[PDB]
This record gives sequence, structure tokens and C-alpha cells, in this order.
Amino acid sequence: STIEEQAKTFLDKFNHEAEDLFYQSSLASWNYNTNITEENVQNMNNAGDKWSAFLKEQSTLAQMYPLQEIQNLTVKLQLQALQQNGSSVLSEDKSKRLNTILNTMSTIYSTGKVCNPDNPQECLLLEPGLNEIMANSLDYNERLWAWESWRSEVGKQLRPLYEEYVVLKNEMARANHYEDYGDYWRGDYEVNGVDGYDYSRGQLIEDVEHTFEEIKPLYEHLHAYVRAKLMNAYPSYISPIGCLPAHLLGDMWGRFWTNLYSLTVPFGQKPNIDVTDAMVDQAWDAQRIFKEAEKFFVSVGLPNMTQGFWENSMLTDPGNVQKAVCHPTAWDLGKGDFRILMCTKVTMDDFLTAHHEMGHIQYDMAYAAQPFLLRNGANEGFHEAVGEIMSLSAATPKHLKSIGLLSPDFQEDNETEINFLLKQALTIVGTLPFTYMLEKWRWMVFKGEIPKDQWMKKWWEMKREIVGVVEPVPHDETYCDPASLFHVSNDYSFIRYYTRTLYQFQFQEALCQAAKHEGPLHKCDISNSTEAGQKLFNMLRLGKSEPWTLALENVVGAKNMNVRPLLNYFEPLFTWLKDQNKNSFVGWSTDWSPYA
Amino acid sequence: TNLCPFDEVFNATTFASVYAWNRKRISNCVADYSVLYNFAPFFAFKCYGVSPTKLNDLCFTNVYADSFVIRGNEVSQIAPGQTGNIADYNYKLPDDFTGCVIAWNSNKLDSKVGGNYNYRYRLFRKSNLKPFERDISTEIYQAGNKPCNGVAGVNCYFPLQSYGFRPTYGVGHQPYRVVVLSFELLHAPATVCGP
Ligand SMILES: *[C@@H]1O[C@H](CO[C@@H]2O[C@@H](C)[C@@H](O)[C@@H](O)[C@@H]2O)[C@@H](O[C@@H]2O[C@H](CO)[C@@H](O)[C@H](O)[C@H]2NC(C)=O)[C@H](O)[C@H]1NC(C)=O
Ligand SMILES: *[C@@H]1O[C@H](CO)[C@@H](O[C@@H]2O[C@H](CO)[C@@H](O)[C@H](O)[C@H]2NC(C)=O)[C@H](O)[C@H]1NC(C)=O
Ligand SMILES: *[C@@H]1O[C@H](CO)[C@@H](O)[C@H](O)[C@H]1NC(C)=O
Ligand SMILES: *[C@@H]1O[C@H](CO)[C@@H](O)[C@H](O)[C@H]1NC(C)=O
Ligand SMILES: *[C@@H]1O[C@H](CO)[C@@H](O)[C@H](O)[C@H]1NC(C)=O
Ligand SMILES: *[C@@H]1O[C@H](CO)[C@@H](O)[C@H](O)[C@H]1NC(C)=O
Ligand SMILES: *[C@@H]1O[C@H](CO)[C@@H](O)[C@H](O)[C@H]1NC(C)=O
Ligand SMILES: [Zn+2]
Repeated sequence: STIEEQAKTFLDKFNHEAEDLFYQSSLASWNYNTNITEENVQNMNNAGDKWSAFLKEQSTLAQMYPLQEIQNLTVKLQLQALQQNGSSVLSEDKSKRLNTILNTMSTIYSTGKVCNPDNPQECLLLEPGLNEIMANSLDYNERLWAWESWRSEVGKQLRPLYEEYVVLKNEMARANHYEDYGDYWRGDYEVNGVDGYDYSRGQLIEDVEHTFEEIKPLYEHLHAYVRAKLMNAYPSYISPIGCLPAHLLGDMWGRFWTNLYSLTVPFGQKPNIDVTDAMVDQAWDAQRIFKEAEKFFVSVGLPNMTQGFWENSMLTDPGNVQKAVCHPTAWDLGKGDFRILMCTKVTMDDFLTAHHEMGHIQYDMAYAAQPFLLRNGANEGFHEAVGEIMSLSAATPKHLKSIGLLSPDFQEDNETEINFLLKQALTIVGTLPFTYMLEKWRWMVFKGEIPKDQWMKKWWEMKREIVGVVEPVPHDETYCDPASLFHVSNDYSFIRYYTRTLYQFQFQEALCQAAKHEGPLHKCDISNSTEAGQKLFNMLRLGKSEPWTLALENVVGAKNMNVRPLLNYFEPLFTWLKDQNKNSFVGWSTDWSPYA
Repeated sequence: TNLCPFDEVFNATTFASVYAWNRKRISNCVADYSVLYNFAPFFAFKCYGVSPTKLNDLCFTNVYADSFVIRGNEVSQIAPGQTGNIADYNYKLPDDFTGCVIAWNSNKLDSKVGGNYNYRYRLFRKSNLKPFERDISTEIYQAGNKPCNGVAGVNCYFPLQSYGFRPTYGVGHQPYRVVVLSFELLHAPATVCGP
């Protein structure tokens, strides 16, 4: 009766109960999301409480099988997941205080309400209101007012709570046999035990910096181009050699530069590809959209979707009688249940979102045979990568020409290619420095390299140096600008976006090479290619059973995250930017400030 | 002519569980094979040692019919030379098993909203079972090196576990009614065969 057999039998029981309990909880949540009522919310809360209580009890009971005397490397991960203490290892008062702090921060962020200084009652929240101002406005002063007000009437109330939250989380991390909360967060990418596929938690920082170093030149050229095209809209607010102000990035925090395409379009006179009109003029509905996307997935060797998907899944708004959350998500209730909740409309954006959600469902169906605890992605940046690579091929002009939404005599000019590449770069390349800077600041704050009196100073110095963005007004040690973001006020990670963005182009390049594609990588369609489907399915079926290094090598042939495929994607755009930037300056100066 | 009552096995109101399956003998009658070819959706009609069309007329000694229901992705273990939870601890067929296995979906009949927890199977056992051997014991399975004295606790687990069938499950988790047949020949004169 070795420890291995005790762990095996315990895991079998745990799985056989967890399937039922999770199915009940998921069904209750699905009913609530389709039926917004009081009885359903009570049922959902009861199911969630039961699931949490069972999980806590099993986690408490699972601590008696030490890892040192188990050698299978597949029950290791299940016991590692079950043995995580989390907030449990703490005094009752400390855990209560931590939960109160988290709830208070979430409530403060959600019920955020700024008021204009002319009449006391027309106050606007974040969504809508401030977001619309920061997205669809060209006034310099209004954007500055919104940007400062949000961080002065919300961020100022989060710093005293954030300090205690940091202290308590650091204490919990140290009690859980770590060094700081940042290391605890990095622990997702850790691989130990397998020879040749190891990955230390400290190697993450080195790999991220190494990749960002090669990212730097393309981002510098894009930054120079955006600055050159932004001086036309703001003649007397931007320095030719300085940094971009933070309240003119088209977003509230500068996470994405998507809303700048109206000002930074290369060729305005040439419209982009929009098949909404052809969709409408051919009697297309949600069923046709989903059938077309399913046919595209079957074209690469992936199977059909279950008969239960077509009956139990909602693809339209029920109407005014019922209330449902109009957010597109892919549901894996377990036990063979796969549903998609989406308020589908006749639009190209919904056409691509259908492909995204079906890629999610295909990933979920791939690893249905794995044990319960291993039914997830290889790491926190694999599901979204599959979604993006599945949606990228659907937007290619040839794919739209093959299914009938584009005229057979539609010639593709190289100007539209530049427009499409600029659109992609404004949302893909413009977010990596932001994510890297935010995660590095959080890691250094958790470690202790930034004292409590230098938080804002270090934050703005990093934003000036790395991202290239300068604050419009000075900030002292009372504000908490990072806490204004949703992922900081609510406890969440951020490096997953950077990691997923770097994986998705690796996957796309590998699949397009496997499809015998010739030409630029941005003109790649993986339709009618069994080899690409098999190559993707080899990794999709593993789940968490193997280290993410092996899963990545199963597709791209490389042992580690790379950046070359992403740069190959934007090569024509890079050459065009280099040609257009010959009379401008590439780079920025940290010294210049708008208030200087 | 007294026809073989192949109409209560396939048309019963309720079916037994996997760990305790019914076994009703059929003999002293003329056998037919048309009241079995109905119910057109049949998930599996595989046969071993006999052919379905050839099965029209043969003389044997005794016919055994076993009745139980499992999930969709478990019919594969009702075949000779299979290993699994249902093969090891629930029902083993010999390597020289002669007969046919009939399986069909029963989602409408054997599924309830909120779950149907009236159908149970054995999860852990100390050993395996020889073919055509049953075990209705309800003792506590000891997973450690100490005796539990009959009460669940640390390293103590209840053996049987309910299926919890629901109408929204997938095709591999949906209920599937299964009937197996075994044909045996003895020194007694053959009587059980039709015209
Ligand atoms: C994907 O392929 C189908 C089927 O095309 C056939 O198989 C290919 C491997 C290749 O050998 C083709 O020459 C074959 O015809 C395409 O569907 C066909 O599209 C053409 C358009 O030129 C049309 O005339 C046919 O009727 C279609 N056949 C059908 C619908 O059964 C499909 O367009 C391809 N998808 C692409 C290229 O994106
Ligand atoms: C989670 O916390 C529990 C206690 O709440 C830990 O169990 C104790 O761990 C210490 C560590 O050396 C032992 O000395 C004790 O004997 C354990 N039991 C008790 C009752 O204190 C448990 O180890 C923690 N989990 C992890 C992974 O460290
Ligand atoms: C739940 O939705 C169904 C129809 O979708 C219907 O019973 C009713 O609208 C909702 N139930 C309750 C109790 O409101
Ligand atoms: C790990 O456990 C599984 C579950 O029983 C088993 O199938 C597998 O063979 C084990 N691994 C090794 C290397 O034996
Ligand atoms: C998928 O469904 C279509 C139509 O229902 C069918 O023609 C096709 O054969 C199916 N594919 C598989 C692999 O069963
Ligand atoms: C596109 O092709 C034309 C035709 O040769 C060429 O003159 C032009 O430089 C190319 N690039 C752009 C951005 O127009
Ligand atoms: C099986 O039972 C159903 C339920 O009453 C009945 O309608 C059907 O005729 C029966 N079929 C046979 C072959 O007995
Ligand atoms: Zn997604």
C-alpha cells in the first residue's frame, strides 16, 4: 500500500465526485446567464457554495500524500493542484480582512462615478461615459479631464487598501513557501522534474526581456509613425522627439491603440474589406454563420460538433421577455456538454467571433479524455492563442471569395494590405510594451525593490522609458494609477496577454508552413489542409498532461517562446514604415514633459 | 406453439444496475428472431462465434439474457478481452464467449432533469471477478494500511457511485440499455429452436 496507490484511488474518487458537482454548478450558472431571475441566482449561489465547500474539504484531505514519494509525473500535477493552500493558511482575522479588502476594491472600481465641475448631477460612470469620451473624442481638454478625474476620485481611494492587500498577499505567499506574490503568480509557467523540458520561475523574466529587446525596433518605428500622424490632429501638444501623452492613445489606459485608425490610416480613399452588405443581401442568419464556420473547421480535419450543441445553445437574443448576458463565451459544462452563448448578429465581426468561439469549443473537445484537473490549456496563454489563429484565417480575402461573400473578379491591391497590417499593428504591437511594463512594475513592487514612497515615481519612470508615454499632470505618492485598471483592482494576472500574443504567431507560421503556403504570412488560409489540422490536434489533445514546452514543440518545433514569426508577419509594414520614416526621428527623449 | 418470450427482456419498464444484473433463462420454447430486429436505432449488434443472419435457426440447450444499462462510452467493454471499470469489477465475458450484444440509446426513458441517481456501479475493488460472477457486497473499501471498522473516513471510501444521468448529457455519457445473450450446449437433447 504505497503512497502512489493511496493517491491514485483518492484521485479517482475526487474526479468521480467533481464531475457531478461541477456539472451542477455549471448548469445553474448557465440557467442564470440565460434566465436572469431571483430563484436562478439563489440556485447558482447554492451550487457554487457546495462546490467551494467540497473543493476546500478535498484540498484539506489531500495534503497527506507528500510529493517526494510519488513518481508518475501525471498524478503529480493533480496533487499539486489539490494541495494549493492559498488563503487557507492564515489566521481567521487575516483572511477576513483580505476578503474585505478585495470586496471593497472591487466595489469601489465597479461603482466609480466622476462628476463634471459645472452642475453637480450629470455624473458619468466608466461604462458607458468615460470610455466613450476616451474613444470617440478629439478634444484635448475633455480627455485630460476624464483621465485625471478617474484617477483622482477612484485611484486615491484604492491606495490605502492596496497597501494592506500587498502586505497580506506577501505574507500569504511567504507562508505558502514562496518568496513573494509575484513568484507565486509566475509559478504557472514553472516546469520541474522532466529532463530537457525544465523551466525555472526566474527564467520567465529573462525570456520576456530577451523577446522585448527584439520587439523594440518595430515598436519604435510604429511609435514614430503614430507620433508623426498625431501631430496633425494636435498641432501644439506633441513634441517631434518626445513621448506620447497618455490621454491621446484612444483608450482610457493606453492598453490598445485601436481607436487611432481614423487618424493614422495609410490610404483613406481605399476602404477595408467589409462583407456585411453581402451577408445581408444573401439572406444570412446566425445558423448559416455557425454552419459556415463549422464547415471551415471540418475542412482541416477537425470533427463536426455534437447534436447537443445545436439544441442546447442559444445563438440569438431571446427578446424583451427574457434577459440574458450578451457576452460571447464558450461553455464546457463537462460530461459531453458544449454550448456557446452569443447574441449573434449579421456582421463580419460576429462572423469572426463565431470562428473564435468554435476554436475554443474544439480545444475543449480535444482534451475531454483527460482527468478533471488536467482539463485546461498548457498554460494561461494557449486558449486565446487558438482563438486568434482560428479567426485569422477567416478574414483572408481568398477565404471570403471561396464562400461567396466577395466577387470573383475582386483584385487585391497592395494598399489594402498595408491598411490591414496597420490595423493589426495598432492592436497587437501597441499592447506588448504596456503589458510588459505593468507586469515588471508589479513584480518589483511585490519583491520589495520599490519602497512604498517611490511607487508613482518608479511607475512613471518606467512608462517614460519602456512604453514611451508621459503623464500629462504630475502625480505624488497619494495616487494609485495602476489600481485604476480592472486587472489590478481585481486580483488578476497580466503577462498572459503578452505570452499569448507571442505564441499565436508562432502557431500561425508553423501551420502555414505545414500547408505548403507560398507568399507573405499575412495572406495565409489553412482551409483544405489536413496537415495543419493534425499538427494542431497533436497539441490540442494534451491539455495539462505535459509541460507547455513539449506542447509548443509539438507544433512549432521550438523549445521556447520566440518573436521572429511575429516580426515576419509585419515585414511589409515594417519596410513601408522604414521608407516613410526617412525624414523623421525614431526614438524618444525621457526628459520632455507636457507640463515642463 | 409456445414462442420464446423475447418480449419482456427488451420491453421492461425498469432495468437493473450494472453491479446487480438480472439473468432470466429462456428454454422449452421455439425461438424467433423478428421481434428483436425491430427498434431500428441500434448502437451495436456485434456477434462472436455466430452470424446474425445465420442466427435464424439453431438448436441449443439454454439461453441467458442479462439486463443492465451503462453510459455511452462503456459498451466497448462488453466485448471479450477488454479491461476497464465495467469489465473488471462489474461484468467479465470469457474469451470464448458465444453470443451477441445489443445496445441502444435510452435517454428519454432513463434520464431526469435534476439527475437520475438510481443507477449505480462499483468503482474500487480488491480484486477482479471470473466470468459470469456477481457481487452485491457493500463493505467499506480500505485504501490504506489500517482497518476502517466499517465507517468512512481517512483512506475509507464507499464503493458504489450513482451515475446521475441527465437529459442534457453527451452521447458518451447518455444512458444505453444493453442486453447480452449466451448460448450453451449440454449433453441433454436440444429442444430450444424454432421451425
Ligand atoms: C476547399 O475545397 C473545396 C473542394 O474543392 C475540391 O477539392 C480540392 C482539394 C481541389 O482539388 C478542388 O479542385 C476540388 O474541386 C472547394 O469547394 C469547391 O470550390 C469551387 C470553387 O472554385 C467550386 O467550383 C466547387 O463547386 C466547390 N466544391 C464543393 C463546394 O463541393 C472550396 O472552395 C475550397 N476552399 C477554399 C479554396 O478556401
Ligand atoms: C497548508 O497548511 C497546512 C496547515 O494549515 C499545512 O499542514 C502543516 O504543515 C506543516 C509544515 O511543516 C507541518 O509541520 C504540519 O504538521 C502540517 N499540519 C498541521 C496540522 O499543521 C500544509 O503543509 C500546508 N500546505 C502546504 C503545501 O504547505
Ligand atoms: C426561464 O426561462 C424559461 C424559458 O426560457 C421559462 O420557464 C421562464 O422564462 C424562466 N423561468 C422563470 C421561473 O422565470
Ligand atoms: C501513471 O498512472 C496511470 C494511471 O493508472 C497509469 O496508466 C500509468 O501507467 C502511470 N505511469 C507510469 C509511467 O506507469
Ligand atoms: C459532418 O456533418 C456533415 C453533415 O451533417 C456530414 O456530411 C459529414 O460527413 C460529417 N462529418 C463527419 C466526420 O462525420
Ligand atoms: C504597390 O504596388 C505598386 C505597383 O508597382 C507600387 O508602385 C507601390 O510602391 C506598391 N506599394 C504601395 C504602398 O503602393
Ligand atoms: C415496448 O414498450 C413500449 C412502451 O409501452 C411499447 O409502446 C412498445 O410497443 C413495446 N415494444 C415491444 C416490441 O414490445
Ligand atoms: Zn477566447
